[PDB]
Amino acid sequence: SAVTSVTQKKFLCDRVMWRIPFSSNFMSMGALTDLGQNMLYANSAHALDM
Amino acid sequence: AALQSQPSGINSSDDWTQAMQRIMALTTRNPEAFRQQPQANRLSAILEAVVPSRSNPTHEKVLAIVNALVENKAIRGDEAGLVYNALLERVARYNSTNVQTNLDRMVTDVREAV
Repeated sequence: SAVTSVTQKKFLCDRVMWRIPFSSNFMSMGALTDLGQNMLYANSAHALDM
Repeated sequence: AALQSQPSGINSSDDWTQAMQRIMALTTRNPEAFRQQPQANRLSAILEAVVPSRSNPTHEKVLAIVNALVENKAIRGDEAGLVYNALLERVARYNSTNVQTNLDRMVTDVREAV
């Protein structure tokens, strides 16, 4: 006698901040990243908008 | 690096030595070609030939280090303009009498390290 149904799906994530690394392949492999060494020879300034 | 930081003529009083020859009229391009110019080309080849007003050889001599670093493969060829900046703000923001002296030790040392 089961009724018509719809599905809800979620997730939770607790105690963990979301992370986006500043790497070209999105994975660490040295603390100083590959794109942190593109303004480490002569300073360049930019605005960041998120 | 003198084909990239020295001119071919006068526009800042560079090449003063060969502009003094002009006003002595003994040039090998004929001295009778200098008496046949406007009054504006002989009034700037005699004012830049009595009083020198030389440029700084820093542009030349930091371009002779970074043009001898890309013939070693020490840095990429895309970093030959980005380390030009970095040695014109490392020798310029910490400039002294002795920094200038030791800039000219990389004109012959680094040149022959190639």
